[PDB]
Amino acid sequence: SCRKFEAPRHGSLAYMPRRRARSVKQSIRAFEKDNPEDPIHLTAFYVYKAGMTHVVRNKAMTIKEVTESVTILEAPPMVVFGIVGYVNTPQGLKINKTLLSSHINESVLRRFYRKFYLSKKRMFSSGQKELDADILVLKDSDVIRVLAHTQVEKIKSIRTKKAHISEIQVNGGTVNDKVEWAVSMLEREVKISDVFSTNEFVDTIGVTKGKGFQGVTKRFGTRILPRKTNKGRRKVACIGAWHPANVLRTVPRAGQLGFHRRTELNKLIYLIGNGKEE
Amino acid sequence: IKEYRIYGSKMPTEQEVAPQIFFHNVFAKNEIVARSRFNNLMKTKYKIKSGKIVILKIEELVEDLKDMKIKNYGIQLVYRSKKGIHNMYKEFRSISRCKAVEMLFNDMAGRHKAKRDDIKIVSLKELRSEDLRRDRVIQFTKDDVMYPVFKKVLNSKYDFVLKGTNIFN
Amino acid sequence: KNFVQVGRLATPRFLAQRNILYVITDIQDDSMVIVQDAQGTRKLVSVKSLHLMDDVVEIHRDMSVEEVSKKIPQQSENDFERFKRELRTEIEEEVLR
Amino acid sequence: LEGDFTARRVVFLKQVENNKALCCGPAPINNVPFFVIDERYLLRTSTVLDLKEDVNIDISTVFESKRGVVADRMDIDANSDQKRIENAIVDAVSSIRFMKRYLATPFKMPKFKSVSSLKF
Amino acid sequence: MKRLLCEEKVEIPEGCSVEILERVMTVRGKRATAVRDLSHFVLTMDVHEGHVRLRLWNGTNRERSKLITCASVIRNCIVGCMSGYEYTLKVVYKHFPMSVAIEDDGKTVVVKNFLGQKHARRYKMRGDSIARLGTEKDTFVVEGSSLEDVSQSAGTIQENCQVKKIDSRTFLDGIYFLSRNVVG
Amino acid sequence: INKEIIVDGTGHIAGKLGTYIAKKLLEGYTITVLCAESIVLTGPIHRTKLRYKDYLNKRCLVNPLRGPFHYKEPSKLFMRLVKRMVPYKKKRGAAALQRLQVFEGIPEKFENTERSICPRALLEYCANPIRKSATYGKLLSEFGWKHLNITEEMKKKVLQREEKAKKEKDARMEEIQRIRESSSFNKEVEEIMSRI
Amino acid sequence: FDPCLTAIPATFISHMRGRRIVHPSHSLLRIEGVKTREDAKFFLGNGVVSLYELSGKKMENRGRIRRLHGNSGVVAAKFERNLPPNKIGTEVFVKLYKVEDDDY
RNA sequence: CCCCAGCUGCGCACACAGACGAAGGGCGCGGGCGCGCCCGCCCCGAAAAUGGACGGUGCUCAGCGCAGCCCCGACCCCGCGCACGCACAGC
RNA sequence: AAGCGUCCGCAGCGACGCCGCUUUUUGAUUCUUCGAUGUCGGCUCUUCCUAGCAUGGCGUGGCAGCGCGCGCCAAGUGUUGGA
RNA sequence: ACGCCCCGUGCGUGUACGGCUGGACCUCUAAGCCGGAGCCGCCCCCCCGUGUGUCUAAACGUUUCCGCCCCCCGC
Ligand SMILES: Nc1ncnc2c1ncn2[C@@H]1O[C@H](COP(=O)(O)O)[C@@H](O)[C@H]1O
Ligand SMILES: [Mg+2]
Ligand SMILES: [Mg+2]
Ligand SMILES: [Mg+2]
Ligand SMILES: [Mg+2]
Ligand SMILES: [Mg+2]
Repeated sequence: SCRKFEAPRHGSLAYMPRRRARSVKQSIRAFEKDNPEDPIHLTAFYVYKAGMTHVVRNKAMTIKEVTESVTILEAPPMVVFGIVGYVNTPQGLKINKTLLSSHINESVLRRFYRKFYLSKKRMFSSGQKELDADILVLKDSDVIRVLAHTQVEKIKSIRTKKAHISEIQVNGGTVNDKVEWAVSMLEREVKISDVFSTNEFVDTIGVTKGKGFQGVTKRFGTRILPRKTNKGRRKVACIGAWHPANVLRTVPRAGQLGFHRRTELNKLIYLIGNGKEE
Repeated sequence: IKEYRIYGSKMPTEQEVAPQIFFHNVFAKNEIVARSRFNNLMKTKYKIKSGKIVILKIEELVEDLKDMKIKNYGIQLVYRSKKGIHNMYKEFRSISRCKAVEMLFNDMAGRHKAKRDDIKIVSLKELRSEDLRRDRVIQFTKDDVMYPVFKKVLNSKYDFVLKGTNIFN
Repeated sequence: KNFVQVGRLATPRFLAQRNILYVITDIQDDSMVIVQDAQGTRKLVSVKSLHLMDDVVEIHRDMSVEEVSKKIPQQSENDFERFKRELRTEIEEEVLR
Repeated sequence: LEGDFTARRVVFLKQVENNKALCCGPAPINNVPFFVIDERYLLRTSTVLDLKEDVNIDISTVFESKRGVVADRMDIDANSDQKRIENAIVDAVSSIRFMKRYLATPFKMPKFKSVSSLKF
Repeated sequence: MKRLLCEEKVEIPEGCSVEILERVMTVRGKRATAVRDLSHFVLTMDVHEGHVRLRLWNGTNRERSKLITCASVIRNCIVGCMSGYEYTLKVVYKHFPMSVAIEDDGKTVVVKNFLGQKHARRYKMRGDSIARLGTEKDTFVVEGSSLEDVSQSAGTIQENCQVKKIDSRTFLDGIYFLSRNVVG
Repeated sequence: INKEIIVDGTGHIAGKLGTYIAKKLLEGYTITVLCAESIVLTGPIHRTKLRYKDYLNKRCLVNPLRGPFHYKEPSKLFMRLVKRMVPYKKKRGAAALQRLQVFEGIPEKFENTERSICPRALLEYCANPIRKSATYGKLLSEFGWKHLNITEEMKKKVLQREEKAKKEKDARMEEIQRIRESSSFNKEVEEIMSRI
Repeated sequence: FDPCLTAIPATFISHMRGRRIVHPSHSLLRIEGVKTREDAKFFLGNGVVSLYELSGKKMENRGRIRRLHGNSGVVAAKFERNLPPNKIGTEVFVKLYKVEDDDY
């Protein structure tokens, strides 16, 4: 029969199944819409979370002083070392041509090894006579992305020399000029100030803090059962009706909480600065 | 189907040596339905039931289709629906009388779901073009009528063929 | 666009029976039509069962069977003859080299 | 159709006892010796040669080709009357223009379109 | 009733050429040239003897009704591509003066202060249609080369600028059709 | 026997094409269906959309990960049609389904191939022109298949290359015909038959 | 010797069956090019062979086209050994000579 | 088509219809009778709870009707052989 | 559709009657279960239906506005704290 | 968490419905067309598993680094 008092569902079904993320680095699943009248620019960057503080800012409406929590994302410049071109196929997007630089350093080829200290470092032994043929087929692409890696050794607090590699879409005009910019930027660093600016909204993609196997009260916020409850209070009591004779996937069960991929929209950049300058 | 003229009478006895001879013109599938449609009319017009009927003659009325033109036929019929019994008058153009009633049966079945046994024909008269009452059959009585074929029809039995092959023409 | 009219030549719609000529002698309705064979026999057929040829023959509504059959235009293989046929193309492809 | 030779145009001579048939596609022309097979395995074609000679030959030693076995028989023999009646159908094949190529060529199936096309 | 043949022809006047291939029609008139697709009709379209002929064989009353609309849509496309249509619209208001104004060279009409509303109702013009103010004030006229794009462009304004959610008997303000006629 | 058929899907009624496809598949034919975005569903489009929304509504409430899967491509939706015209749970029907490959448009693997049609399943043969109809790509482009325009553009570039090669090939059929009719060729031919 | 040189290939499409009950002694064949019942009358009584391999060794299972089947030129054949349902969809070769019901 | 076996013709219907239904209705279409009736098809009336059932696929000539010729299909019937029973040229 | 509704059968109602639907009531029955299917309510938690309460779009009024009534489409999101 | 931040807009089919043109004298309808719902579908977001692209490797089944991975060790 009908439940006596109605209430919203505990937790979103949009994020169920709550599984662990497949990686710690998340690739951009969707870049912004490429506008040919826009100038050539990159669309993403890869930063590292340093910590939080709060700023005080004047909120003009009369002026009222407000304080707001901010968070500081350390962004060493990313080195562009490859180009990936895509074509619009009736099955979707397809790799048209991958063009790498002749130089791949010890940081970014640490990523290609599981145990690097025991390795022989022979990845990417790799001709420059085929560049113009590879640039020409790359000009036939529909979507141009650069292969950029992070410079994780520049942080030095993270005991990680192994770099994070990702594709960043080159948005601008006339795919000819996209790869002419991209071959210019091979083995060059891209600053965070070149990609973003202050008071603009960005989307952050990352993996949450892992909480391990958690019960339903933390995982979903279901009500703790009363004090008299035999066999446990931090539960959902009825996990399903008699029919259907299975448990639905919509019922909150105990499992993995945290270490999920999350994309948060419209995070405003308050300040872009350098950690050395005051 | 076929047309039958079935002659019959009461079986002659010592009391009635020459009974009155009757005949019925039936459009039937065969002679056994034609005997059956004759026996009901002797049972219901007169009171002669089928045990006391002798069927004197059954002949197939067949037309000579020597030069085979199309005649017009006006058919007065009585058909029984699920709801009642009604009179209808239908006009057809056909080859023979026995083909025109086949056009009657396929039309009453298509338009009214009247089965062949649910239909009794009052009269079938071959008509002039001037005496036709249906304007649809009048259109084809005009000389020099012409129309094209717009339905596609295949020129063989095919399961799969290449694209270039003509199949309709 | 070939029309169904009296005097329009026709053949059976099947390709294996295209050797037979018909001529439309009378029109019943949208769908049925009397055709006359070159052998003089007439039969009522469907319009869908015919493939209309391009030619129309000078026939009017009430003509005799002999009168229409005057105006209809006039219309096997062995293994050895098939061999002689296939050998002809056998050499014909060799000359083109 | 089913013999040692099994796609070879030959000519038919005589029907023999126990359901057999004497045949010789002439050994100069198509390299086929005298043989007897079953009567049914001969697919009949419409063309007949004009052979007037008597075909009552000394069949006692002729190589009989069975159905499935492709057993390699011994080569050609003395051929007392076989040489004469072979030359009579080489005489018959010379009168007709392309018939020499016909008996030499192995049989190919006609491209099927109907069973009327399978008349032979 | 299934007549054996229903036929009507549309007399192509002098100065325009009509070309019909596989039930699409290209008219080349003085005012504009429009290419019209009539393949939703099941008809034989041919232009012969200077009048486009539509013929229907053994057609039902449903089909020959569609014969006539194909004839009237060809009549309208011809004199739209020859003369051109224009629709006249009267702006009616009791209390608040509506101000209609054209932008984008007559490709859009703004309507402001409709019933004292702040929201500016813009209405775009479906292709090859031009709006301008009426020579009489409190009127604007939309004019173009096809009756459907003219009467829909005017028709959206007559549909959207009525008064809804307040009583339409007491509130009579809105834009209405006055007169519908061809150019000249 | 050449038991490999390449079907062009334009102008075909879907379930009527699928019966002749599945009956061939169970007899050992390997069928490939091209241009599956143009396979036709008869009737007006709104009835066909309600049939699709009825399909989308059916899912496992307990676990839709194992529910009735809903296909937005015309190729996988047409594959789903022929899937149940064979006995696919048995090994004879699943083996037959491995001989289907259904594609939208013409991929360049199928450039210059020889495409077939099922004329008993054609829309111009079966349907009345009074009746409405709609293709798969007309339906499914409003149900999440985003690739209608890129299919038709790449379809056109294949058909223009094939029309180009047909313009070259039939000219070679023209000149070979004009050569084989020439009296120089004939007396060359009767000279060889003289020597045989 | 190729089978397609002298014999017409026919695809083994089904056994003779009901909707459910299957009688495997009679195999239904579809001869190529044969599309009508009167066309298949040319092949009544004709021998038929199904060629297969057992441990790489070639075998001939011989049969006779026994009766017609349907209106579409499908014929029913009875072989020495019944055809397995594995071979449904594969080809068997129809001979051009008649054989008898006793003697294949 | 699953699934053995279909073709030739003539009609009719468009409603996610055929594929549960009433009273009462429908300038919906097709026939018929004297604007009103009648007959077919369709429509409205016609709303249930896991997602889902003309059996499914699907079908708009795979629906609703008819005709012609054909085909498939039981251990039935027929014929033959064998087993067993009988009072046994057989049943 | 008798009547009511200022006049006005149908804006909205609607008697006297009649036709249905539903299985959310209770019976009727006794088909399943008596070598047992744990019997009310609540708490908890999920889902579904629409005969739609709110929220979205509308049509209608005996709708001036404000409001209220009647009807339509739509089951997305909601539908509380207490004696 | 009792604290703080983000959940923003869009696009499309098209419901009811309003319209346009327009037939069988009007007519939103029979053909066609326009607009149109918190619905529906995309987009976004999350998950899945299959693919795509790139990189890389010696000897004579054994030697063994020839390419590596895994355990072990630490965090
Ligand atoms: N009953 C009909 N009367 C007139 N034209 C028709 C009819 N049926 C089809 N058509 C037209 O015939 C053409 C298609 O015929 P087809 O030559 O078969 O492609 C199209 O222009 C149709 O509109
Ligand atoms: Mg307790
Ligand atoms: Mg079958
Ligand atoms: Mg018995
Ligand atoms: Mg128990
Ligand atoms: Mg229990």
